[PDB]
Amino acid sequence: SKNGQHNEIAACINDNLMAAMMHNKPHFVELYLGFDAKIYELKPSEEV
Amino acid sequence: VAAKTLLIENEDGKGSTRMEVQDFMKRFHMHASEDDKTGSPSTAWGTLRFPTKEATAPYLRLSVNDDPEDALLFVKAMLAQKYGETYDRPSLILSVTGGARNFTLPPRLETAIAKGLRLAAQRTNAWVVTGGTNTGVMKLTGQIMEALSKTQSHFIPPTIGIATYGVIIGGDDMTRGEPPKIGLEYEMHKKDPPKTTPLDDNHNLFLLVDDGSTNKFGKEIKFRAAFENAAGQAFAAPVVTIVVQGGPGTLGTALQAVRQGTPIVVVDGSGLAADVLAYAYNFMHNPLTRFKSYTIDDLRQKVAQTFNPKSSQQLTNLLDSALECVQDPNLVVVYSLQESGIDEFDDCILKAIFSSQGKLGNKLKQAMYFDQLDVAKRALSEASKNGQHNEIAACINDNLMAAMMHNKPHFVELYLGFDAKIYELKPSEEV
Amino acid sequence: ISFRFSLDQQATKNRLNSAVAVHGHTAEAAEWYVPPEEYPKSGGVKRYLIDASMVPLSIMCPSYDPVEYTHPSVAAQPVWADPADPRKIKFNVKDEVNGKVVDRTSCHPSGISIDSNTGRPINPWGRTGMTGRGLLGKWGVNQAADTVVTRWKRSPDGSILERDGKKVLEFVAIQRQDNKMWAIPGGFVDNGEDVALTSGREFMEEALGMGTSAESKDSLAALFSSGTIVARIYCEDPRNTDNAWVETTCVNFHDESGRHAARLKLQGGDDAEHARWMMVHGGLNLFASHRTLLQHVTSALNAYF
Amino acid sequence: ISFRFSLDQQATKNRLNSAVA
Ligand SMILES: Nc1ncnc2c1ncn2[C@@H]1O[C@H](COP(=O)(O)OP(=O)(O)OC[C@H]2O[C@@H](O)[C@H](O)[C@@H]2O)[C@@H](O)[C@H]1O
Ligand SMILES: Nc1ncnc2c1ncn2[C@@H]1O[C@H](COP(=O)(O)OP(=O)(O)OC[C@H]2O[C@@H](O)[C@H](O)[C@@H]2O)[C@@H](O)[C@H]1O
Ligand SMILES: [Mg+2]
Ligand SMILES: [Mg+2]
Ligand SMILES: [Mg+2]
Repeated sequence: SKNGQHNEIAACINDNLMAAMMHNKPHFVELYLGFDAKIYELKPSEEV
Repeated sequence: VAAKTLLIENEDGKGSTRMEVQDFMKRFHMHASEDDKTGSPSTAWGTLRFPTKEATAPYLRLSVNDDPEDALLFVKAMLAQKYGETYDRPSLILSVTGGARNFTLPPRLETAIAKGLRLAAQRTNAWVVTGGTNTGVMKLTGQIMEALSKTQSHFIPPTIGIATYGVIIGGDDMTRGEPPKIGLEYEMHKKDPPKTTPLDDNHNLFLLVDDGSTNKFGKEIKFRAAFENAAGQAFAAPVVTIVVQGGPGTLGTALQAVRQGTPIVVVDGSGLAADVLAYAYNFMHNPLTRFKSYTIDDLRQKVAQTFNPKSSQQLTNLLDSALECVQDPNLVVVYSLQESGIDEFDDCILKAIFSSQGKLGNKLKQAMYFDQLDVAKRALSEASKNGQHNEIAACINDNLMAAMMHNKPHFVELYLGFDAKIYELKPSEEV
Repeated sequence: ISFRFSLDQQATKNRLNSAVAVHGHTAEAAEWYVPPEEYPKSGGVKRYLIDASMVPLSIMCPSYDPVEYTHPSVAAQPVWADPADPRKIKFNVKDEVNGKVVDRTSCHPSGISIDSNTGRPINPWGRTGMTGRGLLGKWGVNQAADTVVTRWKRSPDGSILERDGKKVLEFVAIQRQDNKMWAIPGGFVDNGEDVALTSGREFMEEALGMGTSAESKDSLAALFSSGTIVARIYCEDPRNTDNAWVETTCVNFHDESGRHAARLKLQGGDDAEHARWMMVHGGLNLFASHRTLLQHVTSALNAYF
Repeated sequence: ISFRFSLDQQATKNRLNSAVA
């Protein structure tokens, strides 16, 4: 957060949040959601 | 349904005299062209109605040579007419300045600065003076006071916007017409040709300062600083400027603020220009170990990367202005949002208030508003050791009176312990 | 962490310059001074402009045509102004005018040369594009005395502030009435007096506003009892002409303990508007050659610059 | 504070008398 690099954090925050949901880590979901992660931009791993 | 006479406050500060609106407003000038110096009468004043806002906002287009006290009386005349003679006087003037376009920030940091500003504004009933345009930190502050306005029963604290005239798309609309304009539609989405900057719809007043130019910014900076100083002397209230992000004119605004005696609070980590000002202050004053490697060369590199001056003389003037801002250590207070705690911004604002020039009792009243018992206790102990017994006894009664009105029992125990006779308390008005 | 850093700089302490490999040329600049075109307080009178590569007297420069201008205040003949006809006056030695001693000696190794046609002196430090006396009252060298009163810049805890591994100094600076730029207090030497009295008198008059506190004054005398003359140089002063130029003697009063400096009640007087304590660094914009003077005092005291 | 003061005095170290002014 201090060192800038906002594009890469926003690009990886969604999958990190997705991984947090799959692996049952609620403290980590609060962490990832507090750092500007929009809830409605999460994406599935496979293609439907 | 339009006012014909107004109550303008006398220069003695004891009462208001009733006088005609055209007689008072004759002293304000306009420039027809850049070449003109003496000018012509302004005649562009009234109220603007904005979409989705219930109340209407007054506007006055005035010149750079106009007296800021006269503008202060003008603001007092509107408030005295609308809310009666006994309207709530401000105990704090909060000036929010910074980036108009380059203000890009993470939502959590924005939420923290917004939360601290909202709490400070709601506890002290502060008059917030920002820019008059619909962009960046001014618009954000407008949104904060928009949410603030749907509370506090009757009285709503004014959000004064002072902007340079000539950049406003509705400038032709306020020029065309007769001198009184009560209900006038403002169209922010209308495609106006030689101008592209609209007014913020959440600001409660507007001062458009004109000097004769089109699409030129920064002509209102000196008048804004002078107006804050005039308001500060008249209402006996400290003025605190807050620097979040900011461009070259924010640096000039801070330079004007430090020349006129107004303290500034620079939020470090919130932007480029703030980092430059914080870096300069930390280099010149901070005794911590991590600031010993700070150099003039790295500061010069920061000024060159931030402001982009193009030439060496411009870089020298910008660097000189940045170093001139942080010359007096009392007038600059740096809050580190990304390093320190979430709830210490009001402590930084209070530190700027106590470091400014003002009476000790008013500062204790201000400390009582922010609910900082320890700061007041330390101030009282320091005041007790340094003699000055006559001024403490002269202000202890009103401070105790303010403590009774604002429900602060810890503060009444404090003030009563420091030789305050209970039977010498005096009312504010005359029976 | 502060003690570890302090011991680390306490243990750390065929000259070749390889900067030509980076840029692709040398420095090629001695930093020659050319004054600004509009003379101050003259009502818009402008000199004859010359480039910085044509100033030295060794160089020929055949197109040199300076303008002769003398200010009305100087031309009204006060007590501190020399006569308009410079004949019979002897330079480079101490000369007595009306029984009062005047220095008249320049620090330049070549000395002052006398023009045969008019008898006016010629400046050895280069051309300035303007003849006559201008705003300066005395022909030739105007000896000025500057007073640099210094103290260590200290935090509230008592620790001395440290930048770039060196201790940071702090000096008293005054804001000039004529051009509103900050400068070191000082002034021209009066008739019949020396540099010590002149330096001290200007510091009380300008920085303190004294005249126009008994024992505290005695404390100030204690402050004034330990002074070192650090430099005697030529000023890059914008009021300088070809027949009158300012040369300064710098006197440094350093307060090691900080006791004497703390008793000063700073209040601008005489030809000064405001006075304040100001940190010494390389980006300072001061009047004339005061940055060079501050460089000499920090060089002598091994302070930051 | 004592050690900082001691190191500070351990690092700090044309005579003219201007007291006549
Ligand atoms: N008050 C303004 N409102 C809108 N746009 C502005 C303003 N001032 C300048 N601009 C234009 O918008 C751009 C963004 O400005 P910044 O560089 O972000 O900030 P700065 O130019 O310093 O403007 C600061 C201005 O804002 C006010 O808080 C304050 O009064 C100061 O004058 C600038 O290039 C400028 O051309
Ligand atoms: N030889 C002289 N030349 C010009 N003015 C003089 C002279 N002697 C006395 N004066 C008078 O002194 C007045 C200004 O007081 P000073 O303190 O002597 O002037 P100041 O400009 O503060 O001193 C000269 C400053 O310039 C620098 O080159 C030098 O370092 C010094 O600080 C002037 O208005 C003028 O009337
Ligand atoms: Mg002087
Ligand atoms: Mg003088
Ligand atoms: Mg003087």
